[PDB]
Amino acid sequence: PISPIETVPVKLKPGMDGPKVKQWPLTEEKIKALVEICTEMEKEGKISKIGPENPYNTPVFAIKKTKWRKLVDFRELNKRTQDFWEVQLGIPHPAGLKKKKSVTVLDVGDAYFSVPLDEDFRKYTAFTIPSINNPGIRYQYNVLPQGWKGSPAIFQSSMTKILEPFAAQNPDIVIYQYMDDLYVGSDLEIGQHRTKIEELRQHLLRWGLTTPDKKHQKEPPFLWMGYELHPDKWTVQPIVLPEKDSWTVNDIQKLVGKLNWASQIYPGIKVRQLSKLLRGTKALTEVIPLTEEAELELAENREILKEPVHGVYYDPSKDLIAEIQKQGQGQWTYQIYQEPFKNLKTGKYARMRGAHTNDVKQLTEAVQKITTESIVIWGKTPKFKLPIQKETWETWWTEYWQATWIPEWEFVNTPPLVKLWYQLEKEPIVGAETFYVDGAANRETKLGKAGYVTNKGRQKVVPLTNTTNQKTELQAIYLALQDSGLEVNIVTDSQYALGIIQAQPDKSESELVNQIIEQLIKKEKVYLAWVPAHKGIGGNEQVDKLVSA
Amino acid sequence: IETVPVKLKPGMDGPKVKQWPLTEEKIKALVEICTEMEKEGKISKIGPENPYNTPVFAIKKSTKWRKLVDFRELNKRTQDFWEPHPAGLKKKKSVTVLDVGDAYFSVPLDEDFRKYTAFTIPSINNETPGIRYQYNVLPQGWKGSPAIFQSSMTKILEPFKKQNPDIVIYQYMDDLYVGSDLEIGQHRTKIEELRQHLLRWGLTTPYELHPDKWTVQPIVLPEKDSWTVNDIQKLVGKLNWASQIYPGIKVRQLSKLLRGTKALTEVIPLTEEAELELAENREILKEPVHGVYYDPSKDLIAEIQKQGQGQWTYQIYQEPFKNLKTGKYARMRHTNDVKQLTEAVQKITTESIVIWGKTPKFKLPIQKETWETWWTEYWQATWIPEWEFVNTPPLVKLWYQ
Ligand SMILES: CCC(=O)n1c(=O)n(CCOc2ccccc2Oc2cccc3cc(C#N)ccc23)c2ccccc21
Ligand SMILES: [Mg+2]
Ligand SMILES: [Mg+2]
Repeated sequence: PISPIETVPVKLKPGMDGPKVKQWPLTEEKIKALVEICTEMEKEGKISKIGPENPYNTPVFAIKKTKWRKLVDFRELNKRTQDFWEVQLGIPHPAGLKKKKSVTVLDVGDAYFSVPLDEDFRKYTAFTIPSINNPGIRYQYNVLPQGWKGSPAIFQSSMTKILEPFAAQNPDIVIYQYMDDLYVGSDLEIGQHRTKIEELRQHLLRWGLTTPDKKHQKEPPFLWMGYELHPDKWTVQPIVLPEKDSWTVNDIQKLVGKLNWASQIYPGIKVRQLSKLLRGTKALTEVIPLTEEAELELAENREILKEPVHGVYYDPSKDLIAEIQKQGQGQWTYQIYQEPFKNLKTGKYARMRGAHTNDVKQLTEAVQKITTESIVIWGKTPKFKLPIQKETWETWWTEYWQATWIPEWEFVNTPPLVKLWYQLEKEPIVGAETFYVDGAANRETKLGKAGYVTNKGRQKVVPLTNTTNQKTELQAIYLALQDSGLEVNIVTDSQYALGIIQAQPDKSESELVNQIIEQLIKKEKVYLAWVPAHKGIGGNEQVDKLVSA
Repeated sequence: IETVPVKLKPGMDGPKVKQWPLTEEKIKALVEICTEMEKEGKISKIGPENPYNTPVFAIKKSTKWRKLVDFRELNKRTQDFWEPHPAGLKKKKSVTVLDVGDAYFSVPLDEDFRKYTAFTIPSINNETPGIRYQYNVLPQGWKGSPAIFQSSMTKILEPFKKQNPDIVIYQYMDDLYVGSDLEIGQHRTKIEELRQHLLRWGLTTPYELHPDKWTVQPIVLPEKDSWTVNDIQKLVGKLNWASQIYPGIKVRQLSKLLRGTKALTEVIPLTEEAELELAENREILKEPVHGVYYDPSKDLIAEIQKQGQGQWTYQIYQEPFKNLKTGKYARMRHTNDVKQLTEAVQKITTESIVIWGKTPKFKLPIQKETWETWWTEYWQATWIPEWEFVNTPPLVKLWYQ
């Protein structure tokens, strides 16, 4: 048990003293269980009886949930002890584990209780077994208490230092550490490996760390952190999408949770319409009525989850490869693999990063997400097989005002291909009618109008209810598209509307912009020009006076 | 051999910044570098009782790998301790940058402050919690290091400044800026004398600038043989923009040439009154702006626009429409947007150090994660400015073009 390991010095937060949380009375039966557990733990050196001078206390409890166990509420001591180097939050991803002929799982028993606790800090762990009479069996810890803030980081650290020696004289045995577990892999003879396991066991037993014997060592399949690890494959654990008549905010959060979890291996998971439902969200209790698109999305997810799927492990010897496919409006899906149909993992990307975007922008963002994830999981970036042609992407990233990093990729011709649905003109169009557009709205009555005046002498005003100056300026552009031929010059004074159209979106949150896009696609040539308002520039002044009167 | 006590600003704890994931290659390069630095006593491994952290990066300044520490957060949290600049440095004809950061590793760091220099070499795929170190000596990149070393630096440079009184020497973090009005060959000789002087006194040293040729680029108006309605509308819109900066600009005669409701491609003869108005507006743009004064208490801000074909415009200001400096960088293309932006940022920051002695806060036209992924691939400087990520496309591009 207790080890000859060096201790970590620990301090309380500056200006803070130890906890003095008084103890609550306990059932005579719980007082008895605590007395026999504490005498067994004092017997092992884990705790020690203390004099009456210790002014600190931490409440102690006993439950059986037979096997009575002692639980200590360290909340107050934790609030008072210094921060530590954050223990491992992220866990390894199954798709980044390197395949190994042999894998062993060691559970370290009573992990925390095997590591000593800084001497100067032990007085602050004091606890008291209650006396029915009130009397008072004061104790204090000599090892890492369970539930204390420092135990995970200090046990972690200690185990790293303990393992260093064996690792050095065994540089061919991979030893993952994670909580009170160790996962040991090797490419040796089941025999050699076993022997090396038994060595590590006895080495760890020399530092007070008990570990499991073959007859007690866990066996594959390994149910670990929501995964299923087989010798040659991995997948996620059973996902049960509930069936309910009514859905609360909380039910939807759990639902997109499980679906986000399933998307790392099940290709084609879509979650966007469902998470659209949680926009203002509010209380997790509010019933949120489902949209038809959220119903279809959920229904397509259940179809996908009907078939079992698995991922493979990593061979640092083979290339890393990523493919991306469009999965509907704004929804994308990707696979990462080394062998053409044996996926390391999958994922999705359905962010608009704005009210409006276009396919090429979203694909580039998808590639970005894949790049970041590849560096996390494998320490490198993959090769990209993408359904877009060089001319499409080169035209976009050259004309795009934002700096972009486009990897080296290979066009894979697998419809739907990513394309530019339209391209605005760069120079005014000869022979095309020139529409001077403007809109206006009353910021109080919310009423408004959109209108044009052209160079052929045509004028028009359409009325609008419940609108804003921004929306009418888009409606004026939409109106000029509606009433023009296949080639049209449009002149607006709206920096707002110009910015939206110049960005060349092909999908939007607003149906008006979606309508404008349909018109832009049906046109052959559109040129959009801008002029400062209220400067008496010809054509612009006529529509202003028109939509103003 | 004796340490200089270092403090953090009152009521402020050490840095706790996330270490960014790195490729296997950059991690391997950091382990090699840190193993050697640990053998030399410069860094020591730390235990779990140290909660602080500062990010580290593997860069190249360039065939061998170099370690770069992002002490931006620690510099903010100790600045009282490290917070003169000579106004003549921008006037000099040639200015050479010397990397003198290796001299910091001669000086031990205050033992009570070392824990704040903690950093982490990350693992791949969270296999290991990461390798932890702190600094035993003054680290490169910490603003406290040139401040503690300052007396030794004055002492070593005193003979050389005695010999060369007209030569300006400014230090900013790990670099020395050395300005002269001499001819280029005499300048590089004076630079080499200063190198050898530093080298024979135990300061190891591995950039020629010419601020005498910098300027706030004047607004430029098009010159065309034939103007369309569209060209006049662009012209009027750009002049209308500049009139927020230059008050005397008028567009009445130019916009009069468009009266009516005209086809955008219709050719408009540039009449006399309009041509005079345009000629007058070209003259007022040649003269500079007024009231644009630098304030040392306010943060410098840099905006940058992609112009295409390798060109990038930038403006440095502290208050909107009060540019202290404007500029246009070009790239003689193996190039890409990120390479050109990374380079422009370093050029702008160097220009800003020379002129005002501090780094500006950048508004970068790039997606955050793309910048965070690739910025080290072309970063050669030893400092790192603040930055944020923006869009602002509208017409800013064509007006500064
Ligand atoms: C190939 C045979 C086999 O059973 N497994 C296998 O190859 N992998 C992939 C490589 O994974 C490891 C490499 C070195 C150390 C341990 C490895 O296994 C694990 C890594 C990380 C976490 C683990 C958690 C558990 C649990 N519970 C078990 C093993 C882990 C395998 C991965 C898992 C299980 C079997 C194999
Ligand atoms: Mg208007
Ligand atoms: Mg770090």
